[PDB]
Amino acid sequence: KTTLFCASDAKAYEKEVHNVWATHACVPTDPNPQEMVLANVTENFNMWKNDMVEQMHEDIISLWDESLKPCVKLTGGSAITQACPKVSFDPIPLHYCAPAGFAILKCNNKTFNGTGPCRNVSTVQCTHGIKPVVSTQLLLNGSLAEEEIIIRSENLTNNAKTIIVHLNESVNIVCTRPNNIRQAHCNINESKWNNTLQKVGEELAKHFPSKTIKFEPSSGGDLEITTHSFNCRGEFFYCNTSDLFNGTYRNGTYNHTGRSSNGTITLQCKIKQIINMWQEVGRAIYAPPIEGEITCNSNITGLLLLRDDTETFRPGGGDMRDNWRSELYKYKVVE
Ligand SMILES: CNCc1ccc2c(c1)[C@@H](CC[C@H](O)CO)[C@H](CNC(=N)N)[C@H]2NC(=O)C(=O)Nc1ccc(Cl)c(F)c1
Ligand SMILES: *[C@@H]1O[C@H](CO)[C@@H](O)[C@H](O)[C@H]1NC(C)=O
Ligand SMILES: *[C@@H]1O[C@H](CO)[C@@H](O)[C@H](O)[C@H]1NC(C)=O
Ligand SMILES: *[C@@H]1O[C@H](CO)[C@@H](O)[C@H](O)[C@H]1NC(C)=O
Ligand SMILES: *[C@@H]1O[C@H](CO)[C@@H](O)[C@H](O)[C@H]1NC(C)=O
Ligand SMILES: *[C@@H]1O[C@H](CO)[C@@H](O)[C@H](O)[C@H]1NC(C)=O
Ligand SMILES: *[C@@H]1O[C@H](CO)[C@@H](O)[C@H](O)[C@H]1NC(C)=O
Ligand SMILES: *[C@@H]1O[C@H](CO)[C@@H](O)[C@H](O)[C@H]1NC(C)=O
Repeated sequence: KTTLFCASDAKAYEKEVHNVWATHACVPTDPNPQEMVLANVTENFNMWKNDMVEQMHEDIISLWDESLKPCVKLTGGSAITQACPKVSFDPIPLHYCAPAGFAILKCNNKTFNGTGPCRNVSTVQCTHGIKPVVSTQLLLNGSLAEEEIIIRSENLTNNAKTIIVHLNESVNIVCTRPNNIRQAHCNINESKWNNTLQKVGEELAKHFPSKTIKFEPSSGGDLEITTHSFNCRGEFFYCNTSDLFNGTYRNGTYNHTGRSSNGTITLQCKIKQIINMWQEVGRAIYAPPIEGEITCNSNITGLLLLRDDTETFRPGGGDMRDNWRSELYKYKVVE
């Protein structure tokens, strides 16, 4: 309804590009903030129609555009050329804050699905701290649901609308390019994944009860969405998930079809130089990888899925606003 401002706990003395950007663009965070609880008020939210998501998307585009400058950027006809130094890159949490005369309403219902009326509302001045993690297929390093796993979607009947699965227990994913320079791998504990997908299958079953629930790899698209793509320490990883989204939840029970080995699923990854931009329709070319080992140790806290008797779910993503929504769903700007 208005322009918000960001608060961060950044350094003016870290090189780290999120810190640098935040110190120019954000004010410091309040040491202990004010919350007001209003259980009686009961208010409507719609996470799919949230101006905060667009404000954040604008900001993260700015951050990346100042911070991960490509050597060449191809948009439409033009090519744009510039210094592309290797940088230290590790997302930091950002708080979105209502300016004077406005507030931010938090929905406090642990099982709120992001849409409709919420009973226990709070009013606050800033959101919690959200790390702006850009990625596809798997949401990384977010905040978990307190209770159950929530299933969010603008329209679950519309199979074109992205489904956000909000997890209540994180699943570790470790991705490394060890010390072929492009080639890397990720390890996930197959038991832990096995479980998580048991219970996602349960929740999806509640919303589609006659059908049998299948997980299958991403059918088609650019590499950025047919793989789990993400930025680790400045390098763009593209990780094959066909052993991850590969299972059936039949009748109260999940089978995992992808292989594992010693009880780990290992995804093969490539580090790539030509990137299809998430900010706009265009290509970006970056310099070859830094040497050393590049390793990111991340929590999977959510999934982005797309639905095609049986219902079949594929990993999705590509619109980073869905990543922001997964964090901003319980917030609304008012007054
Ligand atoms: C779900 N709706 C379908 C769908 C699907 C894929 C994509 C979109 C929409 C566009 C969304 C644009 C948005 O509206 C911007 O405002 C976006 C266009 N971009 C092009 N080059 N064609 C395109 N997504 C990407 O390319 C992308 O995610 N790449 C990428 C790179 C680096 C990293 Cl690390 C990364 F994790 C991801
Ligand atoms: C979310 O909850 C609302 C009611 O609050 C309901 O109308 C809607 O269908 C639900 N959506 C999902 C995806 O569960
Ligand atoms: C998480 O939610 C699932 C599905 O909603 C539920 O079955 C499970 O008991 C919950 N687990 C934890 C650890 O909270
Ligand atoms: C969402 O689903 C379909 C679109 O396929 C349509 O009936 C309408 O847009 C929505 N329906 C419901 C029940 O919300
Ligand atoms: C989950 O993974 C563990 C470890 O590999 C395995 O022993 C168990 O049977 C699996 N459960 C399934 C596939 O339902
Ligand atoms: C992932 O790996 C499988 C088998 O290794 C292959 O069939 C599939 O095309 C790969 N997907 C991508 C996007 O590389
Ligand atoms: C599941 O994995 C196996 C081997 O890991 C592969 O042969 C199969 O094609 C995968 N399933 C799908 C639907 O791709
Ligand atoms: C997730 O957080 C950990 C700890 O801050 C970090 O090491 C890791 O690189 C993060 N993952 C991504 C993809 O940013």
